[PDB]
Amino acid sequence: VDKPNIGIGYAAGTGGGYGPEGVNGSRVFLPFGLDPSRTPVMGSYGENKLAAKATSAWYQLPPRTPDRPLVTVAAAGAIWYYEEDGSFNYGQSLKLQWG
Amino acid sequence: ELGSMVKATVGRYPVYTVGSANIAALRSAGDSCAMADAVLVEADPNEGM
Amino acid sequence: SQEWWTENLRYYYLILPTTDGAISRRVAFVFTAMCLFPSLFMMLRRKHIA
Amino acid sequence: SPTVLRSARNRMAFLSLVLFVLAFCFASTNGWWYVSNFGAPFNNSVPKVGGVQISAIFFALSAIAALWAFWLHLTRRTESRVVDRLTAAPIPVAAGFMVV
Amino acid sequence: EPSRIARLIAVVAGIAGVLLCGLVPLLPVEETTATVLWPQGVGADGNVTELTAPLVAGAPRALDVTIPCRAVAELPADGGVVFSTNPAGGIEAGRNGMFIRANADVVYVAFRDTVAAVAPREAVDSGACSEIHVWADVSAVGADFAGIPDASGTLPVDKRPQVSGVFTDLKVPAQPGLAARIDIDTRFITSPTLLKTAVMVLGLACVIGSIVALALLDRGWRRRPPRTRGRAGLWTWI
Amino acid sequence: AANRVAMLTAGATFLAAWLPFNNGLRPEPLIAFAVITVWMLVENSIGTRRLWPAAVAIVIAMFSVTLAPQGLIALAPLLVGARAIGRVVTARRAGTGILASLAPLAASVAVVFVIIFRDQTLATVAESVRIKYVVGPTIPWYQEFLRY
Amino acid sequence: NLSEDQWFAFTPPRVPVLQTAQQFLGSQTPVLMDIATAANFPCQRPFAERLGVAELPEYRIIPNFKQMVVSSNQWQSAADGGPFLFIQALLRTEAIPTYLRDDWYRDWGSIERYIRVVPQEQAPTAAIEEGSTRVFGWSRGGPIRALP
Ligand SMILES: [Ca+2]
Repeated sequence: VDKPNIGIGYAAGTGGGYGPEGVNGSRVFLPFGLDPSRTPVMGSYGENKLAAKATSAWYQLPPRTPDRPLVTVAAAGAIWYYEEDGSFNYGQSLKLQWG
Repeated sequence: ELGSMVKATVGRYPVYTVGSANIAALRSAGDSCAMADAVLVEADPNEGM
Repeated sequence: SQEWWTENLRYYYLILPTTDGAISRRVAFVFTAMCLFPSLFMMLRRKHIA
Repeated sequence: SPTVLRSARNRMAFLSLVLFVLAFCFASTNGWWYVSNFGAPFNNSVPKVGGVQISAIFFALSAIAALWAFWLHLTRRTESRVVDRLTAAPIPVAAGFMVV
Repeated sequence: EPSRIARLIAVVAGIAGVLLCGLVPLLPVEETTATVLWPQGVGADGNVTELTAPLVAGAPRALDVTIPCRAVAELPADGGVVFSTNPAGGIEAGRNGMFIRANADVVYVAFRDTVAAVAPREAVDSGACSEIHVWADVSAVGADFAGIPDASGTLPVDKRPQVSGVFTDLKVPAQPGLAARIDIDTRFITSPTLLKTAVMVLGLACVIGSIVALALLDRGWRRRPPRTRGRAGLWTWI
Repeated sequence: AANRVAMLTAGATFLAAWLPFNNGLRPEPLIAFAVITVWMLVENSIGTRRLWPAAVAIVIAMFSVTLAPQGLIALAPLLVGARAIGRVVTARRAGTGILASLAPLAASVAVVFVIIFRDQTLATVAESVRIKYVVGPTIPWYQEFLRY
Repeated sequence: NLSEDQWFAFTPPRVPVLQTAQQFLGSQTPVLMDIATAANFPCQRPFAERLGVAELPEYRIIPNFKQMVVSSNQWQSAADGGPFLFIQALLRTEAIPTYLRDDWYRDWGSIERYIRVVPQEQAPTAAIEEGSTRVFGWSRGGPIRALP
């Protein structure tokens, strides 16, 4: 009670290290139980002097149904997103473009 | 301190509130779980890729 | 900055056993409160102490 | 004073309060700030007379004083003489203790 | 007359109610024991099988081990672990386990962090230590080897292991000297005996008897009020 | 009680003091009831001079002390109203005696020994309290202002 | 940006299947519900301790991040006697992506699957072989190992 309660934690393995070879190389630990034999990865840490940019390859969405109302990705970094009411978080640019 | 709960329950319905769980438990006579019905989980998160 | 509604800090720092609030740094306040409060409650009851 | 607080119960309660205040006072280290802390007796730990602290002694005395006040409360006694010796100027002694 | 019998009862059931209630926390109970043994398991083909027993109290109250060595410590020319009490792959496995290692030259019986006995492996396989006793009860913590001139130890009582299973790396089927015995600390699982229950109900009926006798004793000193309360009123119902 | 504005404010203050604190499975919803039901029984014993209300009040206070460490608040209405109970007791020293009117008041305090040690022994409660002291977060008495 | 810490990664997009958290972990799977998330899940069964031994949970239910790291990892630590004593030495964690039904901005908590370090093929549960004694009310043979 005479000092602040400083702590930190991670969920299960989100924030881990290395793992086996993936699909496009990427010996990185995929959390949540994502199979690395079916999951490519991309990352901008290490190329800190290049202003990295990238665009995906038109992943095909299934027919609409009210039972799967989400499209989800994994982030692992600092990303710019809007909060519930206006407020921001610095991060970096990541968006999803329909079509 | 009563409106800050009655409004939070009437608004935001269903979505999930500590009052909506109790209302559902009253209506269902006590065989409807409170938060295991709102939370949606995803087993095998590589079959949705 | 220490806005006015954070005045309990001055007494929170006093009950911690550190160099800030030590054996000697408590007398100035406790011998004022302990001599002020019962004297107030006694001046309220009695109106002629002669 | 024994001429302004005429009931022994009130003076015993005030003596208990003084002892409790001393017990609260003696429940911390004896550290000074930068170089006045060079050589102080208990500059790093709560004072102990061996196993038991000094705040515990004053608390065990305040509890006994409060029990004496409660016993003078129940039986409605006000003319006690030992409390006339004990509760004569208890603030000067409580301040001289800390000063010394 | 109820003016004297009640005065007698309010004492003979008050003092007895204090006595029969103050001697409650001392009367006997019946607590249950719980002992995990080992082998207990033919396993895959004929060997012994590890066990999982996650005690909640942490340490048990008795940890007899006494494994054999001359025909048992046959790890493949370099041993990792013999009879750990925690899985070697845990986050803090050896920090609070037992971990009789083999180390390919010294067979040391570890503990929380401390080593409790050391023997040269080339001399411990050849049939010098017929026992590897690892007794770890509440009064003593020792790891005697029974046959080496100086292979023995003793630790402070606060170096008791944490038992969350029995995990070995041996392949011996079953030995006439291989064993293990863990006494779980089931001290909170008592159940009241017949004497304790009888005394409880007796000392709980004496209290009620004394209070009823006091109520009947108050019949002569009850100040009867003049019944001047009134009714509720509107603005209190609202 | 017949003041139409001194009852509405009592209800409003009771609501404003009960809603933020006592809704869950804490023992306070019961300690706050035991305190007032010991107060009313002590007041019923002081006036209308009787001792069995002041004997059931001790049983209720003993049931309230073994709810939580903060449960000994239920003893305050028994300690502040002890001189008046002594006054209604010493009015019977001629009639029945100070023993026949304090033995029932002393056998009621001895129900904690049945409430606590009904399943476990003394050596078990001692070890439980020792563990809870050596392990968990407990702050001393001289840091009471930490609550406020 | 070119700063040292301003980076990110990503992963192919996935549209989940979203099975609710009641058909997934029913009323028979032993789960470890933390101190905060035990009143919101009243139909799940917490893992049962019996005769000193405990049965190993299969999932864990966690409060939000700030509540977790200050109330669940500190209260139930292995250095204080919590359920982590035998869970950190026998089980590995894995995360599960969970979402509220319509509050996509809410950090309701998380769920963790437990994978045994030693598979249950070998190392099955142990037979307890219980008995009974008649100890008195003052024995206290030896203290308990509660000091980390
Ligand atoms: Ca960058």
